[PDB]
Amino acid sequence: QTDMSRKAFVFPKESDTSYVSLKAPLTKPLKAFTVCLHFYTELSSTRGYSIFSYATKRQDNEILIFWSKDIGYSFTVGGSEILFEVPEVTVAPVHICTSWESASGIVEFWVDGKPRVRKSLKKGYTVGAEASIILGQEQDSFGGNFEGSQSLVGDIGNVNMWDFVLSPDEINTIYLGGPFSPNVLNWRALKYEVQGEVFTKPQLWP
Amino acid sequence: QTDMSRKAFVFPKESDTSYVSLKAPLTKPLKAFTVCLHFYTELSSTRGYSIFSYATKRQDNEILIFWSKDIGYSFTVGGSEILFEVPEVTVAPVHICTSWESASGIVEFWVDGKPRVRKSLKKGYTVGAEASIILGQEQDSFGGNFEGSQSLVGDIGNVNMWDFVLSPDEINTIYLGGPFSPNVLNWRALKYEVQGEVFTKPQLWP
Amino acid sequence: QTDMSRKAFVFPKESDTSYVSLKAPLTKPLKAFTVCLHFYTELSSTRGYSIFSYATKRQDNEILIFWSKDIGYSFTVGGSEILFEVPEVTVAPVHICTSWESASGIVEFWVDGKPRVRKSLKKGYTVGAEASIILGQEQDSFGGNFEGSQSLVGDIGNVNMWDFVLSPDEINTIYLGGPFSPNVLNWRALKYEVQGEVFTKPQLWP
Amino acid sequence: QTDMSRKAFVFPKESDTSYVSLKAPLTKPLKAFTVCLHFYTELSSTRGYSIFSYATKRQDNEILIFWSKDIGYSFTVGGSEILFEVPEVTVAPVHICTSWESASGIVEFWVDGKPRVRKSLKKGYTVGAEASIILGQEQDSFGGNFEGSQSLVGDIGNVNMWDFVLSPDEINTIYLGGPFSPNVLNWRALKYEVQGEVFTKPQLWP
Amino acid sequence: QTDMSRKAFVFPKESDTSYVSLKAPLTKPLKAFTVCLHFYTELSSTRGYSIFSYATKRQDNEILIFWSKDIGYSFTVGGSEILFEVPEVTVAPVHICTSWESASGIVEFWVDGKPRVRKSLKKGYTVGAEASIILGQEQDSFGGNFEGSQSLVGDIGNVNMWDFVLSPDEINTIYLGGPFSPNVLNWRALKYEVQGEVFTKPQLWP
Repeated sequence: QTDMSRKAFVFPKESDTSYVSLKAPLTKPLKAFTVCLHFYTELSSTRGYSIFSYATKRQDNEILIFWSKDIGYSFTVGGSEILFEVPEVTVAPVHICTSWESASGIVEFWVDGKPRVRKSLKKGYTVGAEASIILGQEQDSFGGNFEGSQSLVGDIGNVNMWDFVLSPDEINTIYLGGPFSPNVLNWRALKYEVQGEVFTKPQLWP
Repeated sequence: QTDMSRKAFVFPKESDTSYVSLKAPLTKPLKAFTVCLHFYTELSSTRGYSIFSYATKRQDNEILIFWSKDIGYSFTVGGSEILFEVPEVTVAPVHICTSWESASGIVEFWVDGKPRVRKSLKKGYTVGAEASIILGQEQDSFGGNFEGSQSLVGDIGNVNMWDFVLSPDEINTIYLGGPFSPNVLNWRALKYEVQGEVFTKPQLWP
Repeated sequence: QTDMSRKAFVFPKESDTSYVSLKAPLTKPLKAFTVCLHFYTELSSTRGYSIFSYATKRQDNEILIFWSKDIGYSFTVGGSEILFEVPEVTVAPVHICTSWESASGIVEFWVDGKPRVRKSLKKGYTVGAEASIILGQEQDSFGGNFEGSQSLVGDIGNVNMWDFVLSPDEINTIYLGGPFSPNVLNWRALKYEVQGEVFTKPQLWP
Repeated sequence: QTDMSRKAFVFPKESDTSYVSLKAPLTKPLKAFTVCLHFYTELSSTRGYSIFSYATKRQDNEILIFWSKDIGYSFTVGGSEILFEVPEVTVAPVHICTSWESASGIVEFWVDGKPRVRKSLKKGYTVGAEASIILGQEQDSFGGNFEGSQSLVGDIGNVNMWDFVLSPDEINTIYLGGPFSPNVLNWRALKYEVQGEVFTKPQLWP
Repeated sequence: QTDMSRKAFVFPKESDTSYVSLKAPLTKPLKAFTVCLHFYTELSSTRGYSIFSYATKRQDNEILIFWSKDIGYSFTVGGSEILFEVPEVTVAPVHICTSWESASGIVEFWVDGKPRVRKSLKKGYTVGAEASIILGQEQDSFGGNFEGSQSLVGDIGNVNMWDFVLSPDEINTIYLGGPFSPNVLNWRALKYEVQGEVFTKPQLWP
């Protein structure tokens, strides 16, 4: 466990081998969860890329935050996809917090602290705990099979995961860089493995 | 009577059966009244929907706040409609307070605290007290007969009704979330009934 | 004399009979004067209308503040007209103070506190005191002969008249709602007569 | 010498005879100098006009600040002209301070306190002291020969001249209306002669 | 060594001979370095020009910050070029800090304090110390061979160089005009040689 406060991973070269593998001390299936992270890249106006790949033995797209060109952020759970349209994109670091609950099928998507409309997805599903979490690549098969046109070039950090739905105030605090205690994946006590061209540098975002 | 402070109803699925029925302890015909409520949805640029349906035995459109695509907010009382044009629409929660008086036929429409021009409507009319108040659907017949293309997808709350015209200062306080005492329908001591896919969640708006 | 502080006249229906007649305790011809008033209407983008009609036995257009569509505010004294172009119009209440002096022919036009370029008009003229001041209509004949397409729909108040040119600081105070003492027509001690569909309500502007 | 603090000259009518003649207590040729003044007019989008005409027996355009339509401010010394492009023009009073030095040929042009790029002009020249300074007209011959299409309609004041290059801080103070001591032409102790339709009024700019 | 605080070099005439030659007390090859400087010119929308030319016996483009029209800032090291696109350009002084590291090949480009995405360039290279640093010209051969269409017209100063990568906080301080200690090239104790039409003046930027 190492403190990545004020640090981020760098993926400077578009490639199909540079990636960082994350290990979650997970033991129970998730009925709900939220994920927050900073990322910064200029590919938005160019081609699609993968923000966060959570994969399991049954599905290569167990959880996938994906940008599709001219469309926006594409959130998918259990192999279904909603879209959250972004008409115009700005060139700057962006913070995003997304949360899903099994009971209602509600999905909350927060971009830059402003909440998007709630929607429905895969009501009654169960997300398995046997996970491979990968960053900088979209994983179409368990622990491998990446795509260069889906690999992400840029800077990312502060990745934190919970297993229950936070309240709006809480999201505001996360945005506010306040104290908080993630209980599934800790940026503050994180465990990781690096592969290929990846590097550790101070974060650009404040 | 339950306190819905900081809470709203959620209609996530476009459907013709999810709706919430509200009971007003009303005993006198309204010579005037104001209604305030928060709502948030992205259908504005897509298709028409119903904000607030007040219906009685004589008219399915006794009071109707309705968005008509490319037009704006459409207010109707006793079966007549004015229009309040909105040239461009923004994607964010919006607050609206509307008031009508029997004596003059004046209608005041407040959107985001900025008052629209006063207009005329149905001077000398009487609104009956035998009411069915429905939310999330447009009711074309007493207690039923909804339309999927008119059902509203999104988040709403803080619905409050008076029976006399408030002053502009008062509207400002309402916007300001100050203390106030509604005497027909209380969000603070509200009575309700829920049907179909509807849920209670914390509000997104501040 | 009644105090109209925080009050305005309402003309909700486009008509040729609703109007309010104002009586000035005037006894000397005006060599100069300023007029200030608030008005609010959405007809700006639709058709022309009359802001303030000052008429006498010799001229139906002794003083006329008139909006001409696609052109802007049209100020006329003694039967001649300048134009003050407004390229684009916003939908909100607008304050306007205009002043004319017989000695120089200078006309000062203030809109929302920002001064327009000074211009020339009818140098050496005399405005008569035998006046009929009318609001909400353009008067083409002494005390009558209105035009529906020139009648004004909306809300107006704070109408005040002096008989000498105020300084820019003074205009700023007027805009600032400071204390002031009009000596020809007092909103604070005003005298009036109402005809047709006209009503008294609290002002919308702050 | 009269104090024109808070006062400006008015040229309301486009004409070829209204002008104001200024007398400088000048006795030495200028190796450098700066000139500052306020002016306000709406002709910018219509036709060209003259801001400041400094003329001598040898050249009708010894110094000329001239607006050329669709181009911008045109500064000329000793019969040569640079251009300072203005893409779009706003309708408001504008302050301008310009300075030239004989040693380097550098010209500094300040508009609304923001400095334009330095440029070169007429290096090694000498400006003569036998001057006729004219305002509101472009003078193509010593003390006469004006052009209606070059005469300026509007309001101007605060005209001050030095004979050495001020520093940027100094310009900032001038903009800031701070205390300062001009040594060639004083608005504070100015000497003038008026001809035709010209008048003295309080300034509109703050 | 002379203090150029609050001073800049001026290149007013487009020419192929006016230039300023800078001598670095350098004795070791650079494994990394950052360079910061202010510059101001209006050629951005007209033609390409050279910001900073660092040249050695082996390469005329050892380091080159170059603006290419319709493209933006073009950074090149060891004869390779990345591009940092600028969609639209504003007319004002601009501050730029750029840094490169031999270990990773990372390049950081800061414009107006806002960081551009990190990229890759020439990993494992070595920059030689036998340098000719030239300003206002692009040098295609050791100590000569300039191009008029590449010469830069305008005002520049505050040029400072380090030999290791500063942190983001540090860049912020540089932008903030805070105290700092450059160890390769000091604006505060700078050594220089001037040739042709170049002059020393107070800086325009704050």
